[PDB]
Amino acid sequence: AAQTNAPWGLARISSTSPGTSTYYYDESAGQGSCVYVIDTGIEASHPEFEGRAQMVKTYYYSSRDGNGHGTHCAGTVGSRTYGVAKKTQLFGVKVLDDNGSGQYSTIIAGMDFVASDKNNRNCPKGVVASLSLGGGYSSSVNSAAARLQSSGVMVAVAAGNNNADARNYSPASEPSVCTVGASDRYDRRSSFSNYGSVLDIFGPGTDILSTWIGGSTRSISGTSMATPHVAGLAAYLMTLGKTTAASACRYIADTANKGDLSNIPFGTVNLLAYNNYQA
Repeated sequence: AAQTNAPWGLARISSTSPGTSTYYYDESAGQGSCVYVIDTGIEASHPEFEGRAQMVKTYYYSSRDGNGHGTHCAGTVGSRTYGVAKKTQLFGVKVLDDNGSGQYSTIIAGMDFVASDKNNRNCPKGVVASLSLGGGYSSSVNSAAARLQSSGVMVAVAAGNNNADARNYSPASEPSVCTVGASDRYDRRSSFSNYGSVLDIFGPGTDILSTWIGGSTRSISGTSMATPHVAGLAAYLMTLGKTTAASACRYIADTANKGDLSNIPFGTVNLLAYNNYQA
């Protein structure tokens, strides 16, 4: 399938070259997979979600996304126009308040919630969790992400926006999850993207157009935007039967575009997420 005039990041993930604007992908489109977006919530009523998004948990007075960040990330996972996996089921877990902040204890509870809640959902092709969040190093936060991954969920986490080594941030520094850095439309490391040995993969993260609250759209930048590209890609590849939750990060790294990014520091992988779809 071909989506013309797609956001640059979608075009990038199905291309061996930067500078194109059509997204190519298998029509299965993540059907039968599920992606949890652990964030500020999701505006499930947005027409871009086509009824495929729902809130399943909040730790606050509302499950509504009063911020926009979670809606944007969910849109990159699975919205009809802005999403990688256009037929996946999206589940919102609101661990971040409407200012975008959340206590680590609430974030940990949200991860353990997903590990159990997947047993209440129909996801025959597999389960992914997208975590566009993080703070300073915490062994307990890393351990929660490790448990979620161990439970059979492909966990994708943002590397962080400190232009520094991700070893000092969590859950970015957890070895067993998929830590995602950000690139721009010219295949440069995004100027804010963290780096280091713990990174597994880069995805599009600078000037990413997606859904926003109020039934709107907007373009924003961050490793928070790269993460859902990888989460959606994992769901898409699991639906195709090409990988599993336990091995999807390594498979994405195996099949990535290699050596094509600039300003990647020595010792950080030079790997850009790629669907290898042959139309």
